Amino acid sequence: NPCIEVVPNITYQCMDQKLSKVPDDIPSSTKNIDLSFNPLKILKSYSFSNFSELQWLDLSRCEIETIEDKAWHGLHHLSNLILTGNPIQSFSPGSFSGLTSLENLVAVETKLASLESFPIGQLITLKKLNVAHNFIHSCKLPAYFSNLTNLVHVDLSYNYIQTITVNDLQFLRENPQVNLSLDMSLNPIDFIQDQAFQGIKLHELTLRGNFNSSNIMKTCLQNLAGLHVHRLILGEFKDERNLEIFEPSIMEGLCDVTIDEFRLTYTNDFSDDIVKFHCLANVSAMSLAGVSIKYLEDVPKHFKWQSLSIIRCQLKQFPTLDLPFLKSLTLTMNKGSISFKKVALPSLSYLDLSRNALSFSGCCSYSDLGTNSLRHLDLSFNGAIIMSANFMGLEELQHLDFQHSTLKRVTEFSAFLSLEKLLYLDISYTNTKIDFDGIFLGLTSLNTLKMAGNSFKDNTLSNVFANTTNLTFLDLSKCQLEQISWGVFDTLHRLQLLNMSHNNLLFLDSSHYNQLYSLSTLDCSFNRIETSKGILQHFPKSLAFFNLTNNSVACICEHQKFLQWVKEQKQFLVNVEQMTCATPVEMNTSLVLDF
Amino acid sequence: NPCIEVVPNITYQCMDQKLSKVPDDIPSSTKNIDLSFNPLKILKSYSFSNFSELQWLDLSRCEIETIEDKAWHGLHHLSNLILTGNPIQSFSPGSFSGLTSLENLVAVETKLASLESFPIGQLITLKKLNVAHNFIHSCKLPAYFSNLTNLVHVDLSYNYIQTITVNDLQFLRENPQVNLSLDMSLNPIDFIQDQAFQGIKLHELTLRGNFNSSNIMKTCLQNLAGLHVHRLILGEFKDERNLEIFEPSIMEGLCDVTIDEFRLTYTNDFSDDIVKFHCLANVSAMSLAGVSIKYLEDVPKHFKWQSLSIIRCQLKQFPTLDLPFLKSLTLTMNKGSISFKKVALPSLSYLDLSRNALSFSGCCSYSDLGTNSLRHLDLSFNGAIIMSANFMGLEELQHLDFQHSTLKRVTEFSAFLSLEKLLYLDISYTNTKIDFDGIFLGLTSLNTLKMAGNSFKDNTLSNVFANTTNLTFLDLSKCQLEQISWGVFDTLHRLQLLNMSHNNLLFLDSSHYNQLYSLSTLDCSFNRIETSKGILQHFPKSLAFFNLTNNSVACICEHQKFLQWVKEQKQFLVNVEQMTCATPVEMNTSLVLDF
Amino acid sequence: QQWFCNSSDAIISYSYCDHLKFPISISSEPCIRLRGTNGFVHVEFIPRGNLKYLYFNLFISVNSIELPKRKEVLCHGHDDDYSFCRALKGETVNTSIPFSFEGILFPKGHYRCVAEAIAGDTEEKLFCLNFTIIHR
Amino acid sequence: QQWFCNSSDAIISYSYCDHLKFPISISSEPCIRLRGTNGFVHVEFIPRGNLKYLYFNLFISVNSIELPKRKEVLCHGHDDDYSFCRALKGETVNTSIPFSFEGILFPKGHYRCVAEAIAGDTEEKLFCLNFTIIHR
Ligand SMILES: *[C@@H]1O[C@H](CO)[C@@H](O[C@@H]2O[C@H](CO)[C@@H](O)[C@H](O)[C@H]2NC(C)=O)[C@H](O)[C@H]1NC(C)=O
Ligand SMILES: *[C@@H]1O[C@H](CO)[C@@H](O[C@@H]2O[C@H](CO)[C@@H](O)[C@H](O)[C@H]2NC(C)=O)[C@H](O)[C@H]1NC(C)=O
Ligand SMILES: *[C@@H]1O[C@H](CO)[C@@H](O[C@@H]2O[C@H](CO)[C@@H](O)[C@H](O)[C@H]2NC(C)=O)[C@H](O)[C@H]1NC(C)=O
Ligand SMILES: *[C@@H]1O[C@H](CO)[C@@H](O[C@@H]2O[C@H](CO)[C@@H](O)[C@H](O)[C@H]2NC(C)=O)[C@H](O)[C@H]1NC(C)=O
Ligand SMILES: *[C@@H]1O[C@H](CO)[C@@H](O)[C@H](O)[C@H]1NC(C)=O
Ligand SMILES: *[C@@H]1O[C@H](CO)[C@@H](O)[C@H](O)[C@H]1NC(C)=O
Ligand SMILES: *[C@@H]1O[C@H](CO)[C@@H](O)[C@H](O)[C@H]1NC(C)=O
Ligand SMILES: *[C@@H]1O[C@H](CO)[C@@H](O)[C@H](O)[C@H]1NC(C)=O
Ligand SMILES: *[C@@H]1O[C@H](CO)[C@@H](O)[C@H](O)[C@H]1NC(C)=O
Ligand SMILES: *[C@@H]1O[C@H](CO)[C@@H](O)[C@H](O)[C@H]1NC(C)=O
Ligand SMILES: *[C@@H]1O[C@H](CO)[C@@H](O)[C@H](O)[C@H]1NC(C)=O
Ligand SMILES: *[C@@H]1O[C@H](CO)[C@@H](O)[C@H](O)[C@H]1NC(C)=O
Ligand SMILES: *[C@@H]1O[C@H](CO)[C@@H](O)[C@H](O)[C@H]1NC(C)=O
Ligand SMILES: *[C@@H]1O[C@H](CO)[C@@H](O)[C@H](O)[C@H]1NC(C)=O
Ligand SMILES: *[C@@H]1O[C@H](CO)[C@@H](O)[C@H](O)[C@H]1NC(C)=O
Ligand SMILES: *[C@@H]1O[C@H](CO)[C@@H](O)[C@H](O)[C@H]1NC(C)=O
Ligand SMILES: *[C@@H]1O[C@H](CO)[C@@H](O)[C@H](O)[C@H]1NC(C)=O
Ligand SMILES: *[C@@H]1O[C@H](CO)[C@@H](O)[C@H](O)[C@H]1NC(C)=O
Ligand SMILES: *[C@@H]1O[C@H](CO)[C@@H](O)[C@H](O)[C@H]1NC(C)=O
Ligand SMILES: *[C@@H]1O[C@H](CO)[C@@H](O)[C@H](O)[C@H]1NC(C)=O
Repeated sequence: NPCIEVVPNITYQCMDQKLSKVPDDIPSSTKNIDLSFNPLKILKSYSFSNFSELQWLDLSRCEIETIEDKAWHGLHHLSNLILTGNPIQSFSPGSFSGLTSLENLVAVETKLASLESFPIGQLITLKKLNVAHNFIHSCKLPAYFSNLTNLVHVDLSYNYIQTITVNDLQFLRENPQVNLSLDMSLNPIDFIQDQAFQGIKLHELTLRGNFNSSNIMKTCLQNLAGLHVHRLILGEFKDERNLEIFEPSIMEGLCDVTIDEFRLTYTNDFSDDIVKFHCLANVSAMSLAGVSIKYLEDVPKHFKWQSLSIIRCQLKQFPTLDLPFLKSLTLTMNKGSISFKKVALPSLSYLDLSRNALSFSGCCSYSDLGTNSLRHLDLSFNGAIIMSANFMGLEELQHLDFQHSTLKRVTEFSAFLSLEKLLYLDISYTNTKIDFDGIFLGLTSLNTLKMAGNSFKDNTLSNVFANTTNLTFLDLSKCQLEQISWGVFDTLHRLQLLNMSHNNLLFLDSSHYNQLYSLSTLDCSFNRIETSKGILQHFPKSLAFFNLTNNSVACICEHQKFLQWVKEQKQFLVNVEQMTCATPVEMNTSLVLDF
Repeated sequence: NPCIEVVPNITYQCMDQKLSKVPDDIPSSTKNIDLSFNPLKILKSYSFSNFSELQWLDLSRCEIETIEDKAWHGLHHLSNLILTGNPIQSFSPGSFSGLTSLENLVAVETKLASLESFPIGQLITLKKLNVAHNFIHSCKLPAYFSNLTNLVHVDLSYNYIQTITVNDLQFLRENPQVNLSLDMSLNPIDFIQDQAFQGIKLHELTLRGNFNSSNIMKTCLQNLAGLHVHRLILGEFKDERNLEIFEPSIMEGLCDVTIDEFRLTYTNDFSDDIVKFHCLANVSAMSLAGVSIKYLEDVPKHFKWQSLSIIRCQLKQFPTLDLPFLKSLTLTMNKGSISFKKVALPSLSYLDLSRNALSFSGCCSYSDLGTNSLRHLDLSFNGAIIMSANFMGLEELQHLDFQHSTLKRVTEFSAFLSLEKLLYLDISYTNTKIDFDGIFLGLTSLNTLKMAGNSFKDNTLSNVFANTTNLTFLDLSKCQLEQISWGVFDTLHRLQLLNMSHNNLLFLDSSHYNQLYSLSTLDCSFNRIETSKGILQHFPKSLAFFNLTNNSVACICEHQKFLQWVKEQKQFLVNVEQMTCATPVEMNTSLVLDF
Repeated sequence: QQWFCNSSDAIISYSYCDHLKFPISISSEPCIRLRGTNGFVHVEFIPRGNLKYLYFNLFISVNSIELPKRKEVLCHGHDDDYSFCRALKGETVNTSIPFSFEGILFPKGHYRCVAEAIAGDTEEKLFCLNFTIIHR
Repeated sequence: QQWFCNSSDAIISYSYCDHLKFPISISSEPCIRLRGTNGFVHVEFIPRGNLKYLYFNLFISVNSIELPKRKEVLCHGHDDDYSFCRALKGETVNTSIPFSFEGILFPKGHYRCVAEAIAGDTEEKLFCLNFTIIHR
């Protein structure tokens, strides 16, 4: 093997060795080869006959200039064939013969010249086809597409497509049943013949980076009349030529299209009135991503937006919204630091304001977001939440998440008191000195706590888990505990994962954990335990995992019973192998006294 | 002594015992008595003759109804006499005879009836006079005030003063040299005769809680023409009747007064246009305290405010200011959570934005506050500062203070780099994981560091004090250290206070501290030190204080040399008395081996 | 025993403390509902102190679970919002203060508050009260 | 040795890494001034990866004082702002990106940055560069 092997007997990465043919010493029954950047210069017949198990073949950057007739002869299960970079200018007929299950042909930058001089009419399983960067001059879909039943995507980006005509898209007019998804980014389009799109039904249509004259864009977009697209994606790119003036007059012509999901990506110049255009009112799911918006002041009330996403977009103020049909608002990763403000969304059912510096001073009131149907709140990674109410109107919330947001006044009263049906709480890494035994009161249906960077008073785990019976997952890592009080865990009958690593415990006890009937994992690594007092026959007979690593479990005959139990019931412990002792002599595993 | 004694031989607190006369067993040479709530009913002659050292006498709530002639006979050094509550209705002549140094007479709620029936003409040292709550009906200052040269304050609040006339304030017209400070709060004033204030010069004039008709207030304030006051304090009270409509038309009449410090306290209804009144332009020091302001949008540019304070006032947005003469801005304890915004104050020299939730996202730029003359910045107790510049324009700052503000991105680069002349830095309790050895670079003139709740990487004190030679005060308490690296403190030749308590050290070394020539205190309490390795003759010969308390210094012959040094050079240690040992046997102080 | 009122959902009762018995009269209008109230509180007493730096220490217990200790500043000296922050020891105070609270949910049970007033300048206790709320 | 430019106050030089030598051409216009610059950066190479999840690891040293490690995300897959976040392994990338920075003060001395590009999906290193800024 002049080439590397990743996995024994499979996955033979043979990239970048001076090769001129497939190595013959490659074992059969492989599933993945990679012959990339090898200086092959011609494929030869039957070369892959032996590899009748290959389902992923890559030939990138090889200098392949021609192809013999029975080149891919013995290939029967090849799903993916990549041919990027090879200057195969002419695909003479008969190519791609032996392949009977090819689902993904990639032919990027192979000096192709037209979609008709492409003998793929027989590949009746081709899901995707990628011919980007390939000198093509016309969008004309050839007729043989009628054979390719399971074709759902075509990529023509970065070609020389110049104009669109009515005889193109004819295959789409005769067949109203194809689910095709086009893509024509970075093509210098300037002329769309009238009535071109008519009775057409695409599932996606990207047009990023095409036009550079507000006039030409206006006219071309106007000629899109009759189109019926399920997702229209517009915008520009940062490293390209682009419009220097953008006005809602451009969006004229879109007023008779039948958009279902209008996506608008980065735009160089952006005026806030664009989204206030009278012929977006029937769009079902608005979305912005990277636009330099400043104020989303007021949109009309006859808009039928059922969704709205604002990701990576600048903002100088929390938007003002009163849409009566909108649900599932999302404002993530905002570039600025904003403060929350009241909204009125009677049909909201999903909120997500993560990763912003949303400093949300007032808190948990129905008066804040007017919705009696919230089900997913997410305020993680924000600036500083200040609790001043018990979520008095939001009694349907099922998913709550603070993860790196400074959470204040949570201990001063029994917050979370009205959330009678909540399943996933998360307050990790919110610096929260638990010094009140009623903080988790009312959460009768919780299933998952997650607190990591939260201290306690006395560095002692108080009794804060009463009336929390259904808890199944619990996490207490990284708290700086130094002991566990007596009486905790006396009712957590269904807990199954107890996490306590990275603490500062000193010993361990078994009087606890005696009621944890269904427990299955008791990770206690890194927490400096020396022994295990109490009767050791009271652990549950369901434990499967015991992390006792990086401790200083001492083996100077200290609790000989424990030093025997640790090497006896070790089919459960984790990495019993490297169990060092910490009292001279160290480097040991067993103690002399047996039984 | 039927009464308590506070200090041996002085300060005999004798409050609330059933007494009917001064106790005779009270030792002389006392300085402070307190006969309060004792049921005395008459003062008798020569009763205080023996106490010829008393300089603070209180008689409150006693039932004193009359006073004998030579009552305060032997009193020669009594500075303060309090008589609150006693129903002495008639002050017959001759009272207050023996007192020759009375500087503060308090006569609150003594059923007084007029300032003329008050035989105090001879008290030629009376600094203050308080006659609040005393049935008085007229502001008329009697003529005998000409004798009382050193009279600087009179308090007439909560009386029955009804009208003011021109024959009143006559003593102030004949004497332009008195520095008098009046006070007439809570007096139902309704009529000020015309030309009343004319050629008058007060030093202060409180009028809180007087008027309840916008009309009557307007007219009365209008009759204030000619006044020249150094501090005019207006407003209302929360638990009182008050104006229900407040408009800038009320401030008419104030347009010909000569205010020098306009203070405006709480006001029930408040419209933001009040401060935008054309005849505040010459006020030299504006001030608000408790007004429910919302927006301070734009004030004219011909205003001559040289100061501005906004304390405890609500706000919904950081104000917008461009005053070219304002210096010393102060916005403290604001009721809301606001975000900083750029301002332009070419003459600012003192800023104080503490105790707010000022979340100041951008940071340290001249572009933020346009002033090349800042000298005192204070952003303590705020929400979340985000450092993104090196204070590139603020090279004059001499006083910087973050104290409970989450301070971000301070370690990612050498912040504080342009502050070449700074004397007092404070970054305590800002959670700041020091993991970069150039964080304190550039501070060549610092004198005071204060870091308490700030961790380190490796829990090891790295070398972060190079090029910080002039540091004189250093604080490292409450950091969770576990060792000190080698080489620190090698150039802190002028440090005089080293604080390290409450750490998690284990031992102590003397190879450090050998260059701390001028050190004087080395507090190391609570930090769990067991010994002192290294030669113990290398401590500096200037130390005066050594806190070695609450440690677990072990005395099981562990380092007998140290166990001897600790009880030998103990004229420096602190509380050598209760130095317990922590290795059986405990409860000890000395080890058997000497020398 | 000192005073009590019955509201729709609350029973409020106060008594004097044990180590301080300094007279003070205090009441409210109307009787507080823990379901949110708006009204006045009437105070009548004679300051055993100067009232210029007045604050409180509240030791609260919700169903025998001690909360942490609260400290509320009422007066601080610099232009307070209240007229009685000007009183003196021996000068009768008689006033009425407005208040309003709505939007918090309180559990059912039995609360207790030890409320002690401190004159912040010289740190002596003006009075101590023993409260009792029963929420039903 | 690979490339360098001299500005008014900076000298910028790059070379290849030691454990990865995958070709890449990169330059800027104009030569960066550490006193604040505004311009373009020109890139020309052939992806040894898919570029769809591309990020960087920067190991920076200011006068032999190691800063912590920085991680900058350039592409993330979901509608990136850049046209080359769409390239494939073997497809020549040739582009020009604009940038601007002003308002930071940098010390005088000698900086070093090891800049390694990672394809975030399969975690292999596309290339590694060895930078050198000298600020005078
Ligand atoms: C038409 O083809 C597209 C292309 O795959 C189908 O889209 C996928 O649908 C599934 C289920 O909704 C999604 O999880 C994928 O993300 C979709 N892919 C993309 C990128 O669009 C689409 O479902 C097909 N149309 C129909 C009616 O089946
Ligand atoms: C007039 O009397 C007042 C009353 O004391 C003097 O005011 C004091 O001045 C000092 C020094 O400026 C301040 O520290 C005090 O706070 C002032 N007291 C108050 C509350 O005003 C005033 O100085 C006197 N006038 C003159 C010209 O000496
Ligand atoms: C070092 O800082 C600590 C802060 O913990 C100072 O500790 C205070 O010490 C006094 C006794 O002098 C105690 O009464 C206080 O309670 C301590 N503070 C706290 C918050 O408990 C200590 O004084 C400082 N050392 C020096 C020399 O000033
Ligand atoms: C340790 O002892 C020192 C010296 O007696 C204490 O230092 C004094 O602390 C008070 C309160 O912090 C300061 O006001 C004094 O100025 C300090 N004196 C000097 C000159 O150091 C220190 O507080 C004690 N520390 C502890 C934690 O008990
Ligand atoms: C793979 O092939 C080698 C050589 O033919 C053989 O030794 C090995 O057992 C096969 N399987 C694995 C898992 O390596
Ligand atoms: C297939 O395997 C046989 C035996 O290992 C070998 O002789 C033959 O050359 C292989 N096929 C090709 C095309 O090399
Ligand atoms: C589909 O392939 C068959 C080959 O079996 C061919 O005869 C037919 O013409 C193809 N369909 C079209 C539309 O060309
Ligand atoms: C759009 O950009 C191309 C590429 O530079 C340019 O040739 C063309 O003239 C531009 N459009 C117009 C209307 O000038
Ligand atoms: C689509 O929106 C237009 C206004 O932009 C409106 O006139 C038309 O009725 C809408 N189509 C519907 C509601 O089917
Ligand atoms: C909550 O727990 C307490 C015990 O501290 C118990 O008395 C009370 O009944 C519980 N409330 C429930 C289960 O609703
Ligand atoms: C105060 O007086 C008492 C009794 O006259 C006397 O014993 C004592 O020495 C005096 N001084 C002090 C400081 O107590
Ligand atoms: C003053 O002291 C003397 C001696 O202690 C005592 O006889 C006399 O009664 C005292 N004066 C008064 C007014 O009681
Ligand atoms: C001041 O007191 C003296 C007493 O020596 C008195 O004669 C004089 O009349 C007093 N002044 C005034 C203005 O009454
Ligand atoms: C101001 O308040 C007093 C006290 O109640 C009242 O008698 C008076 O009528 C009020 N003023 C006016 C103009 O009514
Ligand atoms: C005081 O202010 C008024 C306007 O309010 C102005 O006309 C007058 O000149 C000012 N007095 C001065 C500048 O002395
Ligand atoms: C800062 O300290 C370094 C040592 O780390 C030293 O080389 C440099 O000259 C110092 N800079 C000064 C003193 O300005
Ligand atoms: C308050 O009253 C209760 C009895 O109702 C008593 O047990 C408690 O000790 C009192 N609190 C204080 C501080 O005396
Ligand atoms: C206290 O003041 C109120 C008026 O607010 C009055 O009704 C009451 O009588 C006063 N208290 C007494 C004891 O007079
Ligand atoms: C970068 O180059 C320097 C020599 O200029 C070398 O010492 C260093 O090891 C190089 N970095 C890596 C990661 O190879
Ligand atoms: C890369 O593109 C630029 C245009 O931006 C062009 O000038 C340059 O020649 C291209 N590179 C090559 C190697 O042709």
